[PDB]
Amino acid sequence: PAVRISDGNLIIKNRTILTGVPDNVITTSASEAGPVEGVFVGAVFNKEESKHIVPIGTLRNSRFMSCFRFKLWWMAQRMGEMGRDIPYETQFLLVESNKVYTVFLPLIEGSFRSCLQGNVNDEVELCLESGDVDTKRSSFTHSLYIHAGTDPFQTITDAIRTVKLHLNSFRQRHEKKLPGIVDYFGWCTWDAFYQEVTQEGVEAGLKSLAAGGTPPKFVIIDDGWQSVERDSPIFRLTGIKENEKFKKKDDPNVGIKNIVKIAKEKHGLRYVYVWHAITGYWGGVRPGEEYGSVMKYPNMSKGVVENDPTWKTDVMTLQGLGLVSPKKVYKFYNELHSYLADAGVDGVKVAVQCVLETLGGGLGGRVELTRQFHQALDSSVAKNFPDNGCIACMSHNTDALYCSKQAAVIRASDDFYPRDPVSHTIHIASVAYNSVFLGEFMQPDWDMFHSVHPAAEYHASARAISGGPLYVSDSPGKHNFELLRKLVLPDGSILRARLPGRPTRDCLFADPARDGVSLLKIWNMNKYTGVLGVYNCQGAAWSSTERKNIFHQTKTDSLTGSIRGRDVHSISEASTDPTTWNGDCAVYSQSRGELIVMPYNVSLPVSLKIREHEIFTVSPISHLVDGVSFAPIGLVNMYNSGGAIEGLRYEAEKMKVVMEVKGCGKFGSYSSVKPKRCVVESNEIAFEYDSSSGLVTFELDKMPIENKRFHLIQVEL
Ligand SMILES: OC[C@@H]1O[C@@H](O[C@H]2[C@H](O)[C@@H](O)[C@@H](O)[C@H](O)[C@H]2O)[C@H](O)[C@H](O)[C@@H]1O
Repeated sequence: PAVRISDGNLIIKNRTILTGVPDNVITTSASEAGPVEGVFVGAVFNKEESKHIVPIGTLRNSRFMSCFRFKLWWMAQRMGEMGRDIPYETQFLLVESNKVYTVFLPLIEGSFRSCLQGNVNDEVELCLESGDVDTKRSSFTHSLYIHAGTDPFQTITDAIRTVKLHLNSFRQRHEKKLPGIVDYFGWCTWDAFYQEVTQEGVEAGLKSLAAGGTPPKFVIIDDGWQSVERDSPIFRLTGIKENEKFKKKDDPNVGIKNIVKIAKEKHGLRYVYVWHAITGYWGGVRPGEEYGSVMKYPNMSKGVVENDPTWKTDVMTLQGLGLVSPKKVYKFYNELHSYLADAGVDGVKVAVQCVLETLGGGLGGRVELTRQFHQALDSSVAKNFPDNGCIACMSHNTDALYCSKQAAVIRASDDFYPRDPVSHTIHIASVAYNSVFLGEFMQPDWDMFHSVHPAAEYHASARAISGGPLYVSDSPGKHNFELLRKLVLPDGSILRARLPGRPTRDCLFADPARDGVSLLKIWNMNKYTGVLGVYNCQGAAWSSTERKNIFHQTKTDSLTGSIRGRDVHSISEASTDPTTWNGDCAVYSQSRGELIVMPYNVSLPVSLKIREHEIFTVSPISHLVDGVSFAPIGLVNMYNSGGAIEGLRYEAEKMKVVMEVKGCGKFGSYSSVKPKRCVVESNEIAFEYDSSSGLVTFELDKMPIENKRFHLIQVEL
């Protein structure tokens, strides 16, 4: 049977994960299609209610990782061993068995949303809420799904697919179209000007980054462009057009079209995005007949308030939101977005998403109001921004995730806070662990950062390995181009990795923000290399007592951990012959400038102090003949070097390697022997060769000529 409840125990492949499983908990593996390698779990109750806690069982001595909502809008990670350690508002839970990994996915069923939570007795409890007193229920069959496997990343994906086949309300990440912005460098106005952003400031920032040789090809005009008014009072949307700062200096009938033309035609941007809340603005839309806006006041749910008590006295909660009617929500988004699309705007960054869950009172609840708003947002986006131009922001609730049918980019953490020194380590931990779960739905966006900042290289390097959009919110003139050149090429393009950056197998269950012992290792893939980033992000975490992000004591400053080729979980998929491949890798340290050969399973020591990091490119070695091995590295002066290699063919019969490389700069490869000739576009070129390490090195001079996209490279051993 494989996943079953016998006696009062939940049993996974002959290991007891939970005990004391109460009588009223019903399971089922039946489906549409029809048996399933796991178990939908529900419960039946006496009373009809809008809220229910139900013990699923008792969890002891079984290491887990959780993503839990520390604010209404965002998730972060927590590890532990006992049920009591499971935070309120836990939305994804991963359990290990000392070999076997088990995922618990609390789900949406009908009008109800579920999350998990611990209590003092180590019970894992399932909290089912509708977010509206008028919407009540007593039986549930499908509120939690449990699935087990031996690869923890595959286990997660397989459970998500099964949940998709049941709900049909969302698509997996790999099934959605990414917007073009992910392939380019961008700039976001938010940290530069905040709400004081003007059209002259937008131009200033685009101009200054292009001047330094790293021209952005997209821009996010962030919060500050819209027309808003007060009734410290909350602002509400008064119209869908732009405010006075984005009307031309001259002719007020030309609006945001102006900064769009200037960005595109004058400054050579490809895309322009703008920001709006899902509700219009922070305080919604000013009440009116037009969009049916009526004042609503956020309802507090206990889990949220327990972890984020300041949400109780937040401005949106006390002063309320003008909530567009469901009957009119499509009209609202379509008229807003039609205006923008007609002005040359290519997408929207849509924020404040989770409020919807608090406004379902009298309206069907949190799941239904969320489905309705998202259905209409998705229609409006597909219509008006057909490049799928939507970035999800403040959207870490499951209500939204399990109805994510179209949108393909999601902010994966709380904001970048240039001025809060506690935030930087936490940001990196959060973004990695959250991406384990959010990445199954959308491509994670690791947020803007600043190029001139003490933690600049820490953020930048992590963004390079994220697989996400790469953008800064530098103020005009406050740039570090030596840093930016490691991320962005002269035409604005980046070296994006294929997957969401994620923690390695050996970090999934060791909390690198809290355990004072481990470095965080993050992996990702390119076509022909993996990449691995190592971070000491110790010293700071969300506190369960203070309920906010704080510094905490750690015994050392410096920590030692180890790196292995197989830390890059999917590294086989970079090898040109994964059946013959013996598992050995060329490991290039970006910072130290060192190439080392690492045999399958051999560990390499890495030492890092807090806020330090190191990036390694990891290339499977190909064995052409005895004594002639090779592995491509890529653009060695960029963080994700391996991201440059577009094609790779080994012709062992002619002792030759053929590569298609994009970009320009110093190219690097591993070779156990001195090449005979290195050729770039049918022309021999000079190279250097470190005989001791095998590092081959030459210059790719210009960006590819044309339109012709890749440099063709032949390395002749
Ligand atoms: O207006 C700025 C916009 O709001 C941001 O949300 C912030 C908010 O400003 C905070 O201070 C908290 O309320 C919340 O935790 C936090 O994520 C978006 O992430 C995004 O960068 C966007 O530009």
